[PDB]
Amino acid sequence: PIPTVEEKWRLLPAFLKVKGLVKQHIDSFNYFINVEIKKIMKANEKVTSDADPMWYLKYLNIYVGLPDVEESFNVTRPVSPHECRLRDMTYSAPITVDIEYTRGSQRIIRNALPIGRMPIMLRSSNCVLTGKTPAEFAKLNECPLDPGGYFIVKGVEKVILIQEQLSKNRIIVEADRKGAVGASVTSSTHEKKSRTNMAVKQGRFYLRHNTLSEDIPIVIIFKAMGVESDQEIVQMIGTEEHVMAAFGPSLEECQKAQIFTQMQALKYIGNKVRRQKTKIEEARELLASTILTHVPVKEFNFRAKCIYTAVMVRRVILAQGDNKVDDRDYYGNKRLELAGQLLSLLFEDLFKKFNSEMKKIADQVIPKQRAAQFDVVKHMRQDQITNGMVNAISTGNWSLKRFKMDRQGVTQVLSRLSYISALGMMTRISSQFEKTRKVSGPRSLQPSQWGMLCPSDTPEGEACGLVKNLALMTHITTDMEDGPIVKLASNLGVEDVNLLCGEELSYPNVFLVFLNGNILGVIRDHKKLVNTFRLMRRAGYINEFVSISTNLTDRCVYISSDGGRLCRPYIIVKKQKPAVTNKHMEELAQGYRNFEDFLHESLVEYLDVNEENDCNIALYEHTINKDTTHLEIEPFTLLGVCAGLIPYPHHNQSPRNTYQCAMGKQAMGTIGYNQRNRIDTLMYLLAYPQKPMVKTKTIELIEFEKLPAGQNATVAVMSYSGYDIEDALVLNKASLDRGFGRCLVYKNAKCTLKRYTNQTFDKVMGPMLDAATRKPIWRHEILDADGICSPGEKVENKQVLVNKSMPTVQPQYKDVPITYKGATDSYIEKVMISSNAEDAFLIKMLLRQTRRPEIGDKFSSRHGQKGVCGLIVPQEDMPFCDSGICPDIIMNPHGFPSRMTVGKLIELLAGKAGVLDGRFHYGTAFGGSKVKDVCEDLVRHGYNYLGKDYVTSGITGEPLEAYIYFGPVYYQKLKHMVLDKMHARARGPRAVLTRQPTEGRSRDGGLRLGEMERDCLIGYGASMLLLERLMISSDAFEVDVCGQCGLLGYSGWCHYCKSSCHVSSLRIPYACKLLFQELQSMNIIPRLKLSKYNE
Amino acid sequence: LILTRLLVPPLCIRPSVVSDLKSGTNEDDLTMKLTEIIFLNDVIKKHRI
Amino acid sequence: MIIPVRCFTCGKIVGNKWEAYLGLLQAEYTEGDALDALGLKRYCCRRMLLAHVDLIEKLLNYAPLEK
Amino acid sequence: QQPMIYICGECHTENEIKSRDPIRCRECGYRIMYKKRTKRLVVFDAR
Ligand SMILES: [Zn+2]
Ligand SMILES: [Zn+2]
Ligand SMILES: [Zn+2]
Repeated sequence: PIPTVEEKWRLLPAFLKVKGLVKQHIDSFNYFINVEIKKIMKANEKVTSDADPMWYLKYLNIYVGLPDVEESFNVTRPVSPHECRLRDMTYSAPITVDIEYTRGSQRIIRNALPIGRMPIMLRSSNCVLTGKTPAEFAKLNECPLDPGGYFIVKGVEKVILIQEQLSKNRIIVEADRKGAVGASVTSSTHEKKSRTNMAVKQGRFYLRHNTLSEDIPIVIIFKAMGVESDQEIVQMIGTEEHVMAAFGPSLEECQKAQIFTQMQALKYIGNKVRRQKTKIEEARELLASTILTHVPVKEFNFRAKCIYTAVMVRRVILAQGDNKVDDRDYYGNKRLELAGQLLSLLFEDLFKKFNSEMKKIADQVIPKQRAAQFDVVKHMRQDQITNGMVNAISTGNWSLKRFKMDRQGVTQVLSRLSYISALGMMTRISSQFEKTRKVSGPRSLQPSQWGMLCPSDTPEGEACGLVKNLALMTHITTDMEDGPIVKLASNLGVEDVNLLCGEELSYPNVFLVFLNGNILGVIRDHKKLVNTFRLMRRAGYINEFVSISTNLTDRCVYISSDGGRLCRPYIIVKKQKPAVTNKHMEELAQGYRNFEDFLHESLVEYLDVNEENDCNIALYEHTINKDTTHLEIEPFTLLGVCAGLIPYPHHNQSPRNTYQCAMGKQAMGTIGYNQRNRIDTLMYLLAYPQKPMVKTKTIELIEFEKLPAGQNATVAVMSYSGYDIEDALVLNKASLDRGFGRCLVYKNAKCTLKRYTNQTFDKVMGPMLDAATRKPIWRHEILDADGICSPGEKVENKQVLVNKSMPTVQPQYKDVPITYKGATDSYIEKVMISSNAEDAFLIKMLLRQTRRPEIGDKFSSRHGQKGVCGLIVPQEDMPFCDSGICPDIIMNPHGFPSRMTVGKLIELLAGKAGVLDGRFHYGTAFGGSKVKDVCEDLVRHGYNYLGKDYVTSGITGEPLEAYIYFGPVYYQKLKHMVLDKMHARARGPRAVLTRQPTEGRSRDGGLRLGEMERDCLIGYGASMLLLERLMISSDAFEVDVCGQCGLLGYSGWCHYCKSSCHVSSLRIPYACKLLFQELQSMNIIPRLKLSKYNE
Repeated sequence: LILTRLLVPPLCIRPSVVSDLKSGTNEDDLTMKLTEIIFLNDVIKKHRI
Repeated sequence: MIIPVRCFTCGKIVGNKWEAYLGLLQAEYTEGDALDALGLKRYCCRRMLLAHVDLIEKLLNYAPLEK
Repeated sequence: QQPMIYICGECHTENEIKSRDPIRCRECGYRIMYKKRTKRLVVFDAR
């Protein structure tokens, strides 16, 4: 036995209270509008003209205020998010900057100059929705359970997906069709990205770059960098007999070419390179800060560049000849990008564009001037910045020419289908890889990710791993500095690289220091180094988000401090024992000694993906050994948000787990606390949501019991008459009539109307009365006297909602009344009339439709088991067992072995035991309750111990031989009903370009018949049916052709030969004649040859 | 093999579209290119005289 | 939203004890004890009151009020 | 005929819009209005 502490499960709520699930999306923005907004400001602060050096601009300070709206004139009032969501406005706040401009002779400092607007998060620090109370949240018409984190642009909710990319400032060694190849990608703080690569062929190294035309030997670059003696080159490369035999060809090639001085080397580089100032100067500037930008040069010293290139050559030498390669699927190097850095680049580009634009408008007005004073405030606009930001957020196409980058599909509409789909959208992460079938590694589950990305959470279909979600315990590191770090490193006793020579780095005891892809220097006794660094990090002087690891194969220590890394808190162990004791958790239960105090007392610590590579972690406390360094807090944290709704995930299979994770966001339910006030395009509601009996701790962590999307129902696993096919499940008519599974659909209909540049306006006719009675016409029946429909009425098919009359050019108006399109008859809930930001009238209407479950609906069991309805079974059937309880939904026992789902039976058992006892049972992953203490509790009441009951059939009236599995199960209703997935078309609209049915079921179109089914018709041998339903019912046209000269005539008359004798008619589909008449513009004349079919 | 006489296709091969949002008619791109070629043909004749 | 008037499986009226159940949970009673003292016998009409959420009360705070 | 009665969403005042005037409220400064319920006879089924 070992002392166990069953109290570390309360550390996770305390850690989630400060940050975690969705708060990091807001911290990425709050740190951005407080640091990076000032960073770009101090980047571009002074701009000067070119006409005369007397005019100049300066910036004092910049900041962003509170969300405000500019109404009719000189009226700034605080706006609410729901107000913008209902008026289709945009949630933005102005940016107040302090500018200084020198006009005439004196200097002017105009404070509080507005230059534009900028969107604000829903739960940011500058917004109103922060630090409030639920009573005050209800006064603003906003759900308090809304996690937020999205953008409101033109009355839609847009979320920016986190995107993963490869790390910069690093050396990669890959393998291709020829052999091994090394590469280095560099990107500094300024706008210049480079990608150099060293290739090996027939034992000769070559360097390739984007600006270089042909390959140049590495020894030439060495001699050009500044090292003259060839001995020092090999000395820097490596002091070994086998690395010198592989460097012989390069040495003899450098000796063959007449290159022995630095000037000759630079001349050769200038002759080789092509750029579209002599050759020596351009060759020197090309090697200074062009190929490698992440390595700064003080004046002209290439010593550090030489050392880096020597380490790269040694790496590519040690790689070649062995079976060691570096892979890109490793997540220790892959970095994440939030919405902060994208906004940073966008704002920097927009600010530079705005500074360069006004510089160009005020340069040709000073020479050709008519006054003595020139004010820059009058020649200023604040519309470009706002328009650019709004368009970049709405469209989602990040196009930056200064960075030379184009990205599409970054922002997506926030799915408001359910409460889980809305939160799960914030945790979605997309990859930069395209839809490639060939790639399988990155899609496959990687051993690197452990507790950072949920394995089960992934979409089923084409994207089988490209889309991933975060875990419960996950934190993204922000940006920091490196001054104190390098200072402490130099104080520890790290030697400078400029002191030692090339032969020392080859020594095994010698170790190199790497910091964000930069060689810090040489150090001995790296173990004491790492120990002291970790002690200083645990102390509190250095920030906690600093990663340090060691590599013995490469013999170097890596120090990672850049922003965008993955880390999760781990409990520290002290040589046989966790530092966390019971007295430390009793204080946390009391209310003191929070996560911050625990991190300040050296109790827990964050570790990176590469940092945990050099340590031993124990799962439980009984597994803790003498080599373990860190301890897992909770093992059920590995599962994701959508995976926390599955009872007993370890009992279920991974395909079923993935299916249930995919279907959890598809189930309909309650959206929030204000669902009747919000007016979205499509919304689904349930009637009476029940509470899950066997809930999970993750359910309580997110408070899913307050907005459930399912219902509990009695299930009996047994076969029925004829409708228990593999997924077909039957329903109970009496329960359906009582109201089990009643759903509601809500559709939005919005109509905007504005003015024009002339005096032409719009108007609404309204009701139309006849001469017989004083009642409205059948067309405008729901129309009221004003001109809009009244709420609380019923609209049938082909009914006018609102009368819209638009001027054609006193002016003649054309009537375009919007008509409701639907199969069933909807109902009117409410009508909202408001004004937009462009002084335009906007009328919104919400149409409700209550539906009931019928044959053809899709239901799920929250266990990866989806099924369509069978037959509706009445109440005379559904035999009772002993008391008179009828099965609500009969389940088929033939699909259980195929799916291999054992968690369903345990779920049913635990639910029955709970509903009998009267307390909810926990079913969390890697724990919960067993089947031994629950089986003995089901006996006290009087039922059978596991699942069996005596059932007497109701159809015949005799007892059943075998026993039936009865119990309550949590079911959920999904979308894709039979009423919407049902359409037919016989004769409707067609296209004008080609006479064929239109695409889509909303435009009354038909179905497509491709070659997939045409090959099946050909294999049979039927040709009349193939031409009947590809030519007769698709497109049939009569065309006249001449036999002498094949051409298209008209009314049996040719215009080329001028003869009426030679003429005939044929049946040709419109597509063929279309192609024949379209190919004539390519200087091609299709001449047909008519032959006698009879003879 | 050298283009000297341009062949105008039928008008029924190039339908025009109309949008009922700001009274906007848009012809086919083929028609726009044909009417742009005609404007480039007479500027050479007028430049000659 | 609101407690169903009748049960889904059998059809017993369980919508007349929700207020009694609420008043019984504040008089130092057990969930099972209160459910057995209310009148429920089996688990057919017992899950309607045990596992039931009340959202109409949260929906009345957003309801229009006269002033 | 009869003035079209409209209700606000912040103060719930029964006001009326005359013709082509700025759509707002005369009591508060809220710029969104709602509509009343119809006074006709609607048929519903209790099945
Ligand atoms: Zn002819
Ligand atoms: Zn019942
Ligand atoms: Zn009002």
